[PDB]
Amino acid sequence: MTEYKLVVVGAGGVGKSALTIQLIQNHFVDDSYRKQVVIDGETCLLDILDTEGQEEYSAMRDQYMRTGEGFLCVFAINNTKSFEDIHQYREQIKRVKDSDDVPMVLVGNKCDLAARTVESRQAQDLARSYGIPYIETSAKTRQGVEDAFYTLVREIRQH
Ligand SMILES: Nc1nc2c(ncn2[C@@H]2O[C@H](COP(=O)(O)OP(=O)(O)NP(=O)(O)O)[C@@H](O)[C@H]2O)c(=O)[nH]1
Ligand SMILES: [Mg+2]
Repeated sequence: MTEYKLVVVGAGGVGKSALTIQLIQNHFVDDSYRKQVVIDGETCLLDILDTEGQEEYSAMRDQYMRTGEGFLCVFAINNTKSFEDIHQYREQIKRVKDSDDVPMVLVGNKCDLAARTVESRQAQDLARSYGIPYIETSAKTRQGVEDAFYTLVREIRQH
């Protein structure tokens, strides 16, 4: 069966681990993660690398990242700086993979929260300028969680 190596990147505290744990174990929180799912009738194995938001420079984090086939770029909708940093993570991904066209999905997490600081429209405009999908998610309520990982799989299938 096909294996997709997905990797979740973004600034610290945006919910990368929470999104991974909700998808894999189905509980909001507050190792290595693998799961066998069915996406558009196709049974497949998702292997998720959950990453740290800062790490100076490590050729081993670079090498581990380079193994990924698709990337969730996560910011948090009540963290304006996390949204401003998205560009840096896309640059790192491009660099690590030597490609300007890596399967990618922009993810605005914590959409259960009120008093957001980043409007949907800013992220949509950014994603549509990158030509990648934009999904809003909540690891608490689970809205969007499977949407973002499965959409990223679809970005890989259709690459
Ligand atoms: N309300 C709410 N809180 C969330 C959501 N996702 C994560 N959080 C909270 O935000 C905090 C950070 O989550 P975490 O998953 O650790 O983020 P991270 O990006 O993995 N952090 P790190 O980069 O340091 O590993 C936790 O308290 C977590 O419960 C969400 O969708 N909604
Ligand atoms: Mg984490």
